[PDB]
Amino acid sequence: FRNNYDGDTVTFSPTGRLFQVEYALEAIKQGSVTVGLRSNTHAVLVALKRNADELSSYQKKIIKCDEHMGLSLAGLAPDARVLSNYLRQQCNYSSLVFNRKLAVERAGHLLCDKAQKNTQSYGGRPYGVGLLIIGYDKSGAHLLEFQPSGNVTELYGTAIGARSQGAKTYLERTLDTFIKIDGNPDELIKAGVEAISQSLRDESLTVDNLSIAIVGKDTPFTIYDGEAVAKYI
Amino acid sequence: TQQPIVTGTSVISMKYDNGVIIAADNLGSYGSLLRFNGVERLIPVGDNTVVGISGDISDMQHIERLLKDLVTENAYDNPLADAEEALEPSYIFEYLATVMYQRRSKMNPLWNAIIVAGVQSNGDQFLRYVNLLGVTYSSPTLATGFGAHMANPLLRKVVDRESDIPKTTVQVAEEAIVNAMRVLYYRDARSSRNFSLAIIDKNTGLTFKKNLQVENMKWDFAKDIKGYGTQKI
Repeated sequence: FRNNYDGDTVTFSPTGRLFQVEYALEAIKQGSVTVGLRSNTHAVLVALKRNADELSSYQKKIIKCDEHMGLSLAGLAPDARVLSNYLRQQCNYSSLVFNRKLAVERAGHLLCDKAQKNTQSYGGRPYGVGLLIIGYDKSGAHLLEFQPSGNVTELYGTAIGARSQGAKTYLERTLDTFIKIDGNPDELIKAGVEAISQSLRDESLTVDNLSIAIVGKDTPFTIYDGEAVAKYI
Repeated sequence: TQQPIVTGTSVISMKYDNGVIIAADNLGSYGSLLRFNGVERLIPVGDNTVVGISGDISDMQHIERLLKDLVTENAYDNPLADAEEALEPSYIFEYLATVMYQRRSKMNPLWNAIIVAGVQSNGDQFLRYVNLLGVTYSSPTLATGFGAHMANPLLRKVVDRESDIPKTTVQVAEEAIVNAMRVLYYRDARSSRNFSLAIIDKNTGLTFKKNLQVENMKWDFAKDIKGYGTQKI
């Protein structure tokens, strides 16, 4: 069984499964937790950063792609770099060649197409990281969830990483509330923090521990880390 | 490394209080042979833009094709193709600008001079030029070929600077445009009498008129001229 059909991404199991892709998805579940949630005016990202020792830094999980887009990563960081870098290039191309801010919807479509090549090609390997993408554009705020399988989905909010299910359910209830947090950045953030706290167990989210990012109407994708997230615990 | 063959002459344009107008004749000259008499050289892109092109026709025709494709491909996986993520004049222009400068830098230019006139999503008039060398600029009035020489001086007596745009009416503007067109027929050996005019107003949208003609012509005075100096009769 499995041991015969999991050797590579160019093999389908007898059930119609792609194990290498599936195995890829697992490194995500192993990663720390991050949450995304958008109102109609802003989109926030709150992600729990994970240290290695009490003597180390907390792996940076959010990346700015353009002044209007960014994402939080969950899983294999390198693959995150490779992917955000690609997102950076496509954003650049739209600005340069069309003087148009790239549509998050399109950014999504592009990421899916990139991952998919490493899920039907020999010797290649699926990406091992999930991504939460937020952005404000010509049609308001957005939040996109990307999976190495190549699947990308736009949601009012969501969470990924270990214990993600906590926050994912939390938001699923908190919806009617946060989606109405228009014109009040700090609140959405709060909502985000609360949500993120729903997938905790270790210790309470701290200064070196938390990472939040916000994008919106008159707010360029800005990264808040440590000293500045204090007011959000 | 080319040399234009079938060509089209000036394209004139100016922007007014709530829009822009642009025009060009319907001739495809082959040197001194006025060869083709039904050549539209004003290219409507969507509902908020018209791109007028002068220069080599075969390259124009190529740019027509590039423009349709630009439209086709923007519809793709774009739910907002006929709205918020529709092609704006600036997008079309920056694309074309980009191509012109790339073809010049490869030493295989698209032998044209192009004016992109239109109005943006937020209501701003848009008028800008780019040519075979990738040179681009914008002004309340713009024209290529002879029109730069003859039309600009005329069109500018109406709109000499930015502040005059809000004080200028469609009627005023269109009047100007048709006169300039008449002038050009008198002094440009490569002009034709038949032409196309188009207005892009922030309210009426895009009006495109086909089959206009130069009228009100003053030729009667030619009868009192005989000889070239000393001749009496």
